[PDB]
Amino acid sequence: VEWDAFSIPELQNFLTILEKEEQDKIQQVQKKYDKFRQKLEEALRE
Amino acid sequence: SWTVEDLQKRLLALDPMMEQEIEEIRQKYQSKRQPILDAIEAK
Repeated sequence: VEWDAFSIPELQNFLTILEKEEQDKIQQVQKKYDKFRQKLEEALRE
Repeated sequence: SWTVEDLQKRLLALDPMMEQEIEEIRQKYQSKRQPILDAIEAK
């Protein structure tokens, strides 16, 4: 991708898009660990 | 009794593992935004 072909506002928008994708990805991850944790906390509390 | 310790060890492993995945994610996404930042700065 030749990013220089895009205008400043287009490039800014791509950054906003990537920022939103990165947060979503981090959310997926926090959620995955939260489910591991609940199963663990159940076994422990027993 | 081994079990409770092992379970306990896994629980205490979660956040450190999770923070390490997240770090991997941020580096990945920084890598993806870097050539965009460069194009912005080179204009």
